[PDB]
Amino acid sequence: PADFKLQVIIIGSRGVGKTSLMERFTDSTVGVDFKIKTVELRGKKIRLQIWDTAGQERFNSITSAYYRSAKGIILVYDITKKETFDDLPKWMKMIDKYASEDAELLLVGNKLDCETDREITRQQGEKFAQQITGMRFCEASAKDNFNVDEIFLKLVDDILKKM
Ligand SMILES: Nc1nc2c(ncn2[C@@H]2O[C@H](COP(=O)(O)OP(=O)(O)O)[C@@H](O)[C@H]2O)c(=O)[nH]1
Ligand SMILES: [Ca+2]
Ligand SMILES: [Mg+2]
Repeated sequence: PADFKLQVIIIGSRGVGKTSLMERFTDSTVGVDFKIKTVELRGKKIRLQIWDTAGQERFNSITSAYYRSAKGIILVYDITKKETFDDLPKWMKMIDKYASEDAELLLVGNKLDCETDREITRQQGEKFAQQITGMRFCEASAKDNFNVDEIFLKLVDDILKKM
């Protein structure tokens, strides 16, 4: 049996790869889906519930409920679509309103495989995360399976440390 059950949520604007990231890592209720994954991490069995939320603003009200329960939040943008990076303050406002104060946060620049179409630099993503105390950052590619395990596993590691 599992040592821990944890909920994490994936948020961000539409088309950034939130569903692709969740499905690459793993395999009705309005505005949300979820996958369950049992991970082994530092000898601990963790039953992970990953909520995948709607991206459009009209769904903020529904999805807000799932923020409070989240022990970790993955906020995703698309490195090739600058407006998904420009939306991040809106997502940070959603976090301030609804997340737990103790929620762990991770910023992800997804679509690293599309490096030639890059609109946002790595420094931009790093500097954004750095402004938010405790927020981790990395770039990933759901398509190329780069940093996919790592965004979930690192976030889980951060969560477990702080309990
Ligand atoms: N090239 C590339 N395309 C991606 C990546 N991740 C997602 N996509 C594509 O982006 C589009 C939207 O992704 P989706 O998972 O539905 O985004 P969501 O709205 O955030 O759930 C789809 O065409 C995906 O195949 C990636 O890492 N690289
Ligand atoms: Ca990996
Ligand atoms: Mg989706």
